[PDB]
Order: sequence, then C-alpha cells, then structure tokens
Amino acid sequence: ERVFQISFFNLPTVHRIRDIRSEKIGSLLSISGTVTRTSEVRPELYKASFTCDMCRAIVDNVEQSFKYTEPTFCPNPSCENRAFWTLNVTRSRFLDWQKVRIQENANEIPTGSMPRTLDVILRGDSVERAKPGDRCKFTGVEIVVPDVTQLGLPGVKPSSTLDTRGISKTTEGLRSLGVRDLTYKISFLACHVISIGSNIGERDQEVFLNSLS
Amino acid sequence: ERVFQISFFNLPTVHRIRDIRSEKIGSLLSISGTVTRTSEVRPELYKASFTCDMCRAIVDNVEQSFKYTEPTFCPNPSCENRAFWTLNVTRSRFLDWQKVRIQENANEIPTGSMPRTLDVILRGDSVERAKPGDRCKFTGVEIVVPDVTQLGLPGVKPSSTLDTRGISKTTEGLRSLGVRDLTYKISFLACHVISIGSNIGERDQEVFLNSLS
Amino acid sequence: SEIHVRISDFPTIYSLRELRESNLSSLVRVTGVVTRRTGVFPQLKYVKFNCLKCGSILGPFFQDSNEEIRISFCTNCKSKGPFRVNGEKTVYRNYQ
Ligand SMILES: [Zn+2]
Ligand SMILES: [Zn+2]
Ligand SMILES: [Zn+2]
Repeated sequence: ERVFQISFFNLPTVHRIRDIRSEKIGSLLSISGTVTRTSEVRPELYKASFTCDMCRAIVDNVEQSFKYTEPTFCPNPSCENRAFWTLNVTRSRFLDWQKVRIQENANEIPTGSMPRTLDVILRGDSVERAKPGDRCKFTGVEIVVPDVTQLGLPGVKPSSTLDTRGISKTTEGLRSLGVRDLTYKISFLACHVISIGSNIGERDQEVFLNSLS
Repeated sequence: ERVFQISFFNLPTVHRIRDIRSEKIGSLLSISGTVTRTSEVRPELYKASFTCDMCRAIVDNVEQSFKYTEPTFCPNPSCENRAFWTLNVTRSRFLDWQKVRIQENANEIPTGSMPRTLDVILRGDSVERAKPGDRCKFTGVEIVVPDVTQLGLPGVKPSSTLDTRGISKTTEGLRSLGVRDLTYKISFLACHVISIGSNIGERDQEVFLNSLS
Repeated sequence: SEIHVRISDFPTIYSLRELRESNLSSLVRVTGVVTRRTGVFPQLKYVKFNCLKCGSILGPFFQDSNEEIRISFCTNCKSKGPFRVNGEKTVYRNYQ
C-alpha cells in the first residue's frame, strides 16, 4: 500500500517561533525560521512486523504512534502471553525522516532575548527541502515530545500512577508499582516546506528561463 | 491408512513353553499353552502425534518400536532443540492390545518341575480369541521385554555405557554419564490364535449344523 | 451460568467387551451394573489465581476437564512469577 501525505499551504497567518503556545498542540499551524542544522535522511518505523516469542508466527502492519510500541492483542491462538514479542527490521515498513533545527529570524528576536531554536521533523517528500542558512516557512502540526531534561526544573512536574481501585487483592504474602514522568517539550511536524528568500525581497539557463513567465 | 496384519498358521512343529530359547528371539514360531488369565482389550500407541514444545507445530505418523519413543528429527525449521516434545492422545493412532497369560499344559510338565507361565500379546483381530481355561496354539514372533526383576540375580548383568572416544573435551571447569541396564525376559507376540479343544479329542442349532459338513 | 445437554436414546448399544480404539473420542452407549462409586469430589471449573509478588487475584479461567490448566502472565506485575490457586474464589463442579 502506498503511503499518502497531505500537504497544506497558504495559511492566512504565519506564527513566530516565540508565539508557540501549549493550546496549539495538535493543531495545523504555520511557522517561519532560519534553518541552522539539518540531519541525515533516516528510516522511521511506520508499520512494524513482530513475531510472538513463543508462538513464533509473523504479524505485520502494526501502527506506530511516535515512540516505539508493541502489540498486546496477538490474534494467534497459541499463546496466553501478550507482552513478550520481538521485532524484525527487514519485514518492517519504514518512512523517510529528517530532523532540521530552526532558529528565530533576526528581525523576530525581542529586545534583549537570545534566539531560541526548534526541532521540526520532515517526513516523506518534504525531506531535504530545507538547507542550512535559509529562511523557511513550515506548515504542520504542533506535536509534543518526551523530555527528561525538565527533571531539575522548579515547579511540580506531572506524574502518572496506575489507578488501583477495581483490583481484588489478598495479603497472602511471600507491593511494588510503576509511575512514569509526564515531562514534554514542544516540537513541530511539518507536512509542507517552502523556502522564502534569505534576502529581503539551476545552473543551466534553459532551466532558469522556464521558471520565469 | 489401514493397518494390515499377516497371520501365519499351520507351522510344521509346535514348541513347548519350556523349549523357548534365546536363539529363537525375533523368529516366527508356534507354541501351545493353557490360557489362565486374559486382560481387557486396550489401545496401544501405534502411530503417535507430537508437537514440539517451542515450535508448537503438529507432526504425525511417528512409528513406535515397543517402548515409548519421541522423535529427534523435527523437520520444522523453527527450533534448534530436538529432545523436548509433548504428545497428544487424541490425534494419535492406536491398536488393539491384549496380554493373555498362558501356562504349561499338564502333559508337557516335566517330572518334578512346577508349571511356568508366559505372557503373550495379541493385536488387531486376534484379540479376545483366547479364553481362560482352554488350550490355545499361538503362532507369532518371540520378542524380548525389559525386566527390572533381574537386579538381584546372580551373574553379570549386561550394562550399556555411552562410548566417548570421538568427543573433544576441555577441562575448563565450573563429569557425569548415563548407563542403562540390559535385562530382559522372553515374551511372545502372536499374530494367529487357534483354540485347540480342552478335551483329548453357538446355542442355535442352525449355526451348529452349518459348521458340520 | 451453565447448561448441560443430556443426549437420550442413542441408537447403537455396545457391550463393555466390544469396545475398541475406533470408539475412542466418540459417543458410545453401554449397558452395565454399577459395582462401586467414589465420594463426590470438587473439581476445578472456573479457576482463580493469585500472584505471590503482587497479591492481586487474577480473573477466572474455565478449566477443561481433560487436562490441567496453568497461568504464566500476571497482567498486573507483568511477571511469570509463582501463581497460587486460592480455593475461596475458585468455582467447583461435582466429580464422581
Ligand atoms: Zn502469541
Ligand atoms: Zn521443533
Ligand atoms: Zn502479580
């Protein structure tokens, strides 16, 4: 199956990198910035294939929601264990992935502040349309990415305990539970990339004249 | 597939129960004796079906050579372990099996000796053709059966050590070997059973007159 | 929560002496005189386990009468630890 990508462009407003707020997470939006760093084109696990460890039958086309997931269904009737799996990289399906770092434009910087950066992810055909040192307008979704950096920051960091109210227990004998941190940073996933001129306002001449009207 | 059985009869000589010797093991032979005990007709594992424990694929039609065997081939490419299997009783194929105990005839008994018994196995259509208290002529193969009874008997009992001459070893550190006893008793596996009259020389009369010429 | 269907008037009638391996895993109607019976015993029907690491009681599983059933995953500890059967929450059926 061919993987389809919808690219939106010509949004009415373009937002500054400092205008990014938490209420826009999960929303289509346009930003502009100067590309400072670009990464190698890499494969991303789109549709993985796993084999259950003791069933040893193949399953495929399991969707990946950002961080790496494993299925717990296992429609094979052989097992009674959901958690244990292994992943093969050859039968898995991949997507193109690039991380490009962008910076605040010079005129967009406030009076005394330093420029701040943002890591925006390009996938599919949008990969390698951004080059270091130019001004690019990205249209895409504001996403949120796990961040272990915020551990020492002041303020209460949200945590996530598993609720235990409908579990029957016995004190038979022979009390451990797992809690995960909810700390995140804002990133961007751009479906469309357009390169604005770095100025205020392809070697063959036949190529160049065809672009002009 | 149908299981076919060949029954041989009318052997030129019939052997007494005391004429049984070790030279005749694995040979077609005829004996006569008085049936004293007969057992329930039971199923015998002819062609078993196993599943490899970690492959969990089914295999069938594995021949059984007397005592219970497990395959070491495992043509499934999933495993690298030969020894570990499990057996299912439902998919397995079975056969008629009856153990009937026979005794020396009164005229065959020597001058001061006590009568000695022999356990003869009937399979297939030959089962239930032997009844307690009658004289039967069995034609079949003289077989040999493992016997733990002979442990305290005088004389050297053969043992079976594994030979270790073509095994490379290292004294890396961190010497146990398995030996099994070869002790046996002679039994009989009869393909044909015919009941001689208990005398020296079916209620309906229509059945009886049809037998007479 | 259980209905047992009793098949009546099976046509073929076998004696006990004519049972063979072809009758195995099949329906058979035989005549006979009862000689002895055991006491009624509880047999596991809906088996409930508890994990020794966590103490939680894991949901019931139906027990096949042919073979023993076992458990290998906790769903609360995500462990293969020692699981014990507690007869207080386990449901039973009569056996004779
Ligand atoms: Zn499985
Ligand atoms: Zn195997
Ligand atoms: Zn547990």
